[PDB]
Formats: sequence, C-alpha cells, structure tokens
Amino acid sequence: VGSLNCIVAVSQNMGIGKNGDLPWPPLRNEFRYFSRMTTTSSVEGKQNLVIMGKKTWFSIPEKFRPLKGRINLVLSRELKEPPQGAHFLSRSLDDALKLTEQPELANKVDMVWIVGGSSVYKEAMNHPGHLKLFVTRIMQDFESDTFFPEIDLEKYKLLPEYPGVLSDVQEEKGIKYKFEVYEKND
Ligand SMILES: COc1cc(Cc2cnc(N)nc2N)cc(OC)c1OC
Ligand SMILES: COc1cc(Cc2cnc(N)nc2N)cc(OC)c1OC
Repeated sequence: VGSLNCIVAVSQNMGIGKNGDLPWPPLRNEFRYFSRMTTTSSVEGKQNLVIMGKKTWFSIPEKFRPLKGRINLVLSRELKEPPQGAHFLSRSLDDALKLTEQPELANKVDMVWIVGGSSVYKEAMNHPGHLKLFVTRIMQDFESDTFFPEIDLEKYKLLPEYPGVLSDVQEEKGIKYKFEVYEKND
C-alpha cells in the first residue's frame, strides 16, 4: 500500500457539510480536482482506495457511488454488509487499514484516501504516522452543521507547493478558494 491521505474542502468557519449536502454552491473544477487526486495511481495494475464513513457514503448522489476507478470502503459498526454499490465494509479506520494488508487487497491498493466525515478525519489526523492532508480552503463562511477537525500546525507542515496542485487562488461561482497540502510524520 502507498501513502495515507485525507482530502477535504472546508469553508473559513471550518464547515464541511450541512445536512449531508455541500455548504456551498457546487464548484465543478474543485470537484474535478477531487476526482483527479483520488483516482490517479502511481503504481500500474493497482487502484487507490477511498475510505469513508456511512453518512459520507449516503451523501453521494447515486450516480456518483461508487467513486469510479477507485476501490470503495465504507466504515460502520451498524451495517453488516457493504451498502449497495460499495466494495468493502470495516468497523473502524484501524480495521480498514489492517485489511489493506490481507491477501485480497495488499496487491491491489496503491494510495489510501480518507474522504470523511469529521470523526474519521479526526482519528486519522491524531494517529501516529506519515499522513498528508489535501485541503481546499473555501475562502468564505458557509452555514454548516459538520466541521473539519483542528489542524495541529506543530505536527502538520504546509507544503510550499506540490505537483499537480495549483498554488494560486481559484474562483468559481463567485467564490474564491485555494489548494493546500499538509504533511506530518510522527
Ligand atoms: C466522498 O465522495 C466525494 C466527496 C467530495 C467532497 C470533496 C470535495 N472536494 C475536496 N477537495 N474534497 C472532498 N472530500 C467530492 C466528490 O466528487 C467530486 C466525491 O465523490 C463522489
Ligand atoms: C459529484 O459528487 C457530488 C455532487 C453533488 C452535486 C450534484 C451534482 N450532480 C447531481 N446529479 N446531483 C448532485 N447533488 C453533491 C454532492 O454531495 C451532496 C456530491 O458528492 C460529493
């Protein structure tokens, strides 16, 4: 298995969701960026794995579930099988990464992308190891009911640039946003 990563878009007041929808108007190029980063695998003959909680999975419109060209794993203790269209189910983040080491996935998975929601972000972010955060800063306040966990800048270093990540300010639908990459290793 390659690198472990979170990827998120977040408003200025830290909001990542409002009733399981985007707090902001849909940004098509911001979504393109999400699909590119998560789908692109270095290693030939492998796909990236995406890991998400159950609410995050059910927040995706049906036409976009599973995320195509990526292996989809949902986290849940209540579910007893992967939801319709998903590939894998695990009880917890720890268990999902342990699986990634079994024979049915060890040779299949390149990068792992945690795509939410806020409790799965929080445990990944607080767990020791090499982890990057791909964070889009939406530079406006948007009403939200779910939030990104605090980024501890003592541990996470913001990278001065990163291949395939535009560094300058973007704007769609009248909303300015920018891409950032953070990296810890502890
Ligand atoms: C969990 O699945 C998806 C989530 C999102 C939200 C999202 C959007 N942008 C960024 N940078 N990160 C995110 N996590 C965007 C998506 O496609 C644009 C997803 O695939 C269906
Ligand atoms: C591309 O993936 C998403 C797209 C949208 C906006 C959207 C875009 N197209 C359609 N048909 N329905 C929608 N709700 C909304 C989302 O979250 C509610 C998505 O999940 C990350």
